[PDB]
Amino acid sequence: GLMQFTLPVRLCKEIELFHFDIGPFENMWPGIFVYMVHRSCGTSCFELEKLCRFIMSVKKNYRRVPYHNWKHAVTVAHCMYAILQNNHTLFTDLERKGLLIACLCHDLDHRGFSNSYLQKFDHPLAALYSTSTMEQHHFSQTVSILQLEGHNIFSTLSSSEYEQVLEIIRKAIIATDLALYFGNRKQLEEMYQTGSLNLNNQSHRDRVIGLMMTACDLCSVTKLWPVTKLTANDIYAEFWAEGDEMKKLGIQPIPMMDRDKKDEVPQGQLGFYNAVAIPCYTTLTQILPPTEPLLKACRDNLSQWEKVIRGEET
Ligand SMILES: Cc1nc(C)n2nc(CCc3nc(N4CCCC4)nn3C)nc2c1C
Ligand SMILES: [Mg+2]
Ligand SMILES: [Zn+2]
Repeated sequence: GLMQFTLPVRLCKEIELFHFDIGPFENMWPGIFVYMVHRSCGTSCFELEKLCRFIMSVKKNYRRVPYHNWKHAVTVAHCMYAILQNNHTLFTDLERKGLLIACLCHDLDHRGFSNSYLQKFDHPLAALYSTSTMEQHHFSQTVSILQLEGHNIFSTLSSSEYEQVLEIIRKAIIATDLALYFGNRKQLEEMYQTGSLNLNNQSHRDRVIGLMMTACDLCSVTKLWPVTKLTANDIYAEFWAEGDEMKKLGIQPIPMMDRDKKDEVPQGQLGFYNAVAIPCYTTLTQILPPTEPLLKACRDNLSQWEKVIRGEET
């Protein structure tokens, strides 16, 4: 009850910044997450014994793939934590509680393959969930873990608060399907510019939380250049394994997934920073001004990729 989680001084200070890296020591990731729920939500948000058991069941249900792993989960929750702490008063007690859990859970039981590969392989999950295949699976895994005995961290919510938090988490996890991002951001763009955007409109909050989710999910483009560059190696290690598997099914993969196109990674990052990342953090900064450092960091990492193409490297 009187039990504060603390971190060493360099972490205590640097965790409050958008560009924090959670480091290579796996056994500290859970302490980092609990520290962020305590500071973001309060020490009374969750019963500690249930939270610890939930965290550890969540961890056990991430797989040892190069990118979509436990490290990605805690990285995406840390970005959400930075967004919530820099916009403290825009969000409900239920949103603060639900969104950090959403981020920890958002890639539960990922196998290192896109929705596309599931559909072309004809994986059972693709018959059960025709669109946002892995994302419906991720939410479904969250609900399973919440139903294990001693794991309902939401046990002290009312019946209707419980349904509202599970609904925030479901929409939050669905929005990490980058196929849904383009339309969501277009609509947020136009609503902000015509002045229609209204944070009391529940379906407007929905779109805004959806964009925050895309921002946190892509936050590897907002880190120090060495973290950005080394994560990109993990990201392509999955995409090229998928490409390999596509060729095994008799199908030319898209260039993004073809390891024969290593040479063009720099230009593919440019495309990605211009088509996805910059627009994402641009719209998020307009809507929530205190998230600007994500935009500025993204812009800095785009310059680093231009530098790689030009022969300077950094
Ligand atoms: C955080 C993050 N999240 C996602 C989903 N991605 N996706 C990428 C691939 C971008 C890409 N590469 C290529 N090819 C074309 C030929 C060689 C490379 N084309 N495109 C578009 N990078 C990221 C990052 C950094
Ligand atoms: Mg995902
Ligand atoms: Zn993700």
